[PDB]
Amino acid sequence: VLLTNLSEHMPNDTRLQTFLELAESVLNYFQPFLGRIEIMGSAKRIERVYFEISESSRTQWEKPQVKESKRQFIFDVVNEGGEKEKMELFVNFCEDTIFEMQLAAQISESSILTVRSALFALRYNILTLMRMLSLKSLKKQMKKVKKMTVKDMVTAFFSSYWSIFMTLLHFVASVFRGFFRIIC
Amino acid sequence: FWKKIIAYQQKLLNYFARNFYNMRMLALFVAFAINFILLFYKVSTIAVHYVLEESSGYMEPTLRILAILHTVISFFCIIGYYCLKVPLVIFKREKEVARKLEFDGLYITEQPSEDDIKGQWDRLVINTQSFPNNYWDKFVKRKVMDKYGEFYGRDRISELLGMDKAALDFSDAREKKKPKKDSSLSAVLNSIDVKYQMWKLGVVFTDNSFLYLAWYMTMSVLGHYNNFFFAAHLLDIAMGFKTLRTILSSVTHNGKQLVLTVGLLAVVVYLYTVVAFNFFRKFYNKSEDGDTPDMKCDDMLTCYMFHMYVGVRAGGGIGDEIEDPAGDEYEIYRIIFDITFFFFVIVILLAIIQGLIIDAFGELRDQQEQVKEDMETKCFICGIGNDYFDTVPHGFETHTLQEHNLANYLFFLMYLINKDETEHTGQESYVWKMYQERCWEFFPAGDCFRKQYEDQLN
Amino acid sequence: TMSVLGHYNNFFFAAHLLDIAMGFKTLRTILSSVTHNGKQLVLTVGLLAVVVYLYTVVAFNFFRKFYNKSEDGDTPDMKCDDMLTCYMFHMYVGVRAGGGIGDEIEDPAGDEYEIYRIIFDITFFFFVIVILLAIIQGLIIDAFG
Amino acid sequence: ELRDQQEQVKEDMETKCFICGIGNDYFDTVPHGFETHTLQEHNLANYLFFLMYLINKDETEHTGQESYVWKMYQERCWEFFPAGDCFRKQYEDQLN
Ligand SMILES: Nc1ncnc2c1ncn2[C@@H]1O[C@H](COP(=O)(O)OP(=O)(O)OP(=O)(O)O)[C@@H](O)[C@H]1O
Ligand SMILES: Nc1ncnc2c1ncn2[C@@H]1O[C@H](COP(=O)(O)OP(=O)(O)OP(=O)(O)O)[C@@H](O)[C@H]1O
Ligand SMILES: [Zn+2]
Ligand SMILES: [Zn+2]
Repeated sequence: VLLTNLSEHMPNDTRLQTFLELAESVLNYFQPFLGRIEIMGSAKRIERVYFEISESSRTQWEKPQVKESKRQFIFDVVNEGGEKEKMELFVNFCEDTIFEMQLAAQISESSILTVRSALFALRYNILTLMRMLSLKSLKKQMKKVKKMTVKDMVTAFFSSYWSIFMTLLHFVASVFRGFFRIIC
Repeated sequence: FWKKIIAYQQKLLNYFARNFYNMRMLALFVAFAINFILLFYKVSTIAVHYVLEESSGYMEPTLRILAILHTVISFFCIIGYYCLKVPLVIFKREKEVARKLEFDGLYITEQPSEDDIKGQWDRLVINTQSFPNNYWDKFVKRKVMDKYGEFYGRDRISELLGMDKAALDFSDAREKKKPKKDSSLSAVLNSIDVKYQMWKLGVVFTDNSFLYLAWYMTMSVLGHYNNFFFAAHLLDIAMGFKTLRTILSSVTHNGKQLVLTVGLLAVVVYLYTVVAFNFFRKFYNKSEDGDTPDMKCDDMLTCYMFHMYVGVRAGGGIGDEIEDPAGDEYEIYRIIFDITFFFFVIVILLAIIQGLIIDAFGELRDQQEQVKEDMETKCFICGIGNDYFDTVPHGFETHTLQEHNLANYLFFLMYLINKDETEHTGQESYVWKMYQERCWEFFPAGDCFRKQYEDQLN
Repeated sequence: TMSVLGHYNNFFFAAHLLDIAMGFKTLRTILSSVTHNGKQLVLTVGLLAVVVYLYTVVAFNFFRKFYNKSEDGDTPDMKCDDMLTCYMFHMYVGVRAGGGIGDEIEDPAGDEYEIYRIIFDITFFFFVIVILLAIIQGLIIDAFG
Repeated sequence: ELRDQQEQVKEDMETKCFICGIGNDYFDTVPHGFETHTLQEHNLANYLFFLMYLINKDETEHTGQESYVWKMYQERCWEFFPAGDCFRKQYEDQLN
């Protein structure tokens, strides 16, 4: 807190910056717990105040229902709100939120299989499509390509994508059968 | 030999990729022609014989030729997709995996959630020697090696990333010289990376558009067995014409709200059916003959189906379709029943659907207006308002078309990527390093040349 | 030309009442709601025809027995034995019907396809009678806005 | 009307700070200035945490600033909330 105050009140000090690099680890550790607000102080001047935020307070504030309460309060104050009572309504909301977060803290006590089946179907069906290259069955294709035919080229080109589409059909069928077995 | 086979294969790939969209519209035109011919299709007579009835008699060869042509065009559209859109999908996936490896440690620091099929499937591509096949950054493995090798372990990082460091060291050191002959067919076959092709095929199969095109081809094939299976291809008009996109968006903008409204309608109708089944059973005789009464509310399921099917579709509610309540001890109760059913179901809920569609229209129009207003009033890059630049005549447009053009920023990224790293100047090297570390501070935010040199320029 | 033809047939003078739109600019702003999204309205009608054609395909392939429109048992007037006749029946009668095609076709009780035909009628009512006419409603109101 | 109310809430929260009420452009003169201001300097969550800390802290252990804010809070005087002013606006020339 001391170093943060010094750095933020002397922003152009090279020596202070070097001290900040020397103290980076401690500042990084205490960054979540360090609070920072601005108030109009007794000297008719805007003063920046540093305080401590607790881990329990942070967790209870990040609880989803507290976030819903915050959103509802913001909606209300923006729509049916006047600037006279904005800071009064905000303080009331803060008090209620503090009480409910303390209550939550004190009451606090100290698809996977479908995805796996789909992945298995992918693995198996792709392995079937690749066994033709794995088996080294290219002797047959080599025998057809002893002599060039543009018709042979076109036939092989279309056959490759046709085999890919058939493999996709098998994959879809496998996924459907697996999903039926799961839901059964 | 091979240098010409591969060349002609590439020529065919390029042709199909170029004509993917033309073949995409041709498939819709042929589908419309087939479905127009199918309007002259008659039942002929104990098996019923579906017969194409026409005076000319030539529409049957026309139908078979059109069906065969539609199947061929569907296959060619699948090929065109594989030639044109699949590379973009693979590039995006490879980029995302690389970024999550480098800046997130998706397979070093923390592991996938086992609920992300994409995350689990992307585990395979890491070990492949053909990684960034499409993504430009070929040094992602080296970047991850430098970032996490000294802390998480050099050997296990190398094993995860599929790098042979010992072989690399031997190659850098003294090594024998070995030729490489690409003409060998065994070499051609063993060159391909099986595991990377497996991962790519998995990504393609999980791609939604490829699945839709496969469904299109399957329906086209089934159309030969039954010609009325060609009617499913008329559902392609929504994707074919973006003019139907904006009409259907009104329905799909609040589709969840519409589904919930239908569910609420079913719940309200179920409550009304409960009330009728408990108190107004005598009034649900639907048979006019006195011999056999057809009671529609003696069973809960039958009464609920009667309500949902007949009363909701009825203009005045269930009271339009159930008996008259005059001269009964529950006359006032049943009048309240019918009036409330008409008001809540026929009027209010259908009004909710009306309002949802109209509000979707209005919201989409407001979003378009907001986009136009933002682009007309503030610069995309710096974010400064139009008035400051407009102090000089045409200043905003000069700034947004010469100084801070997003097209110019895209062209700079292309030029910097396609330029050799050794040839980079000082500014280019600075921007390149920040881009490689994903630091977007070089983008001018809140400042510009005119604002920095305001007094010197003027 | 219409004024000249009116002498030969006096009812040709009724086409001149179409001139009120241009004569009164107050009707300009009412008709602009229709004409602001005229292309969208035409596309909505085309989509309605496509959806009704799909429903007619389904009925022609599975629900032909229910389209007898003649009350006399002597001669059945089958409205879906032909694809064109079934499509015209749908577009003309079912769309104009308040509850859909189920208001005008036979009752499905006591049949093996009862649930399928109930789904057919309910979906027809929801998509055609409710949603699409709602799209036209929204187009006109959005043009006003 | 409900959609317009939600849009208005979003627009207000995106264009002006909740506490001081100063527009986003003034802070945005510095890159990311508005977001830095609304997430570090004038965070309503930070203001709530300060109230919790000041309530849970012993009154004897209060510092000068804490005692000042505590007295104003007990008298329900919200003048300490910065309205129309901030650290950056007060020290505009000194900071930059
Ligand atoms: N960084 C920017 N780059 C380009 N235009 C910008 C930028 N910032 C704001 N604009 C504004 O965006 C508008 C240009 O729109 P845009 O280039 O997206 O397409 P368009 O004008 O709708 O037409 P087209 O598709 O033919 O290019 C102009 O009004 C321009 O002032
Ligand atoms: N005093 C303030 N404190 C916090 N945010 C503020 C303040 N003034 C304006 N904002 C703006 O409000 C937005 C933050 O919204 P908010 O914290 O209410 O929740 P959110 O972003 O909708 O999401 P979440 O519920 O996850 O926190 C930012 O755009 C921020 O600039
Ligand atoms: Zn700019
Ligand atoms: Zn503020």
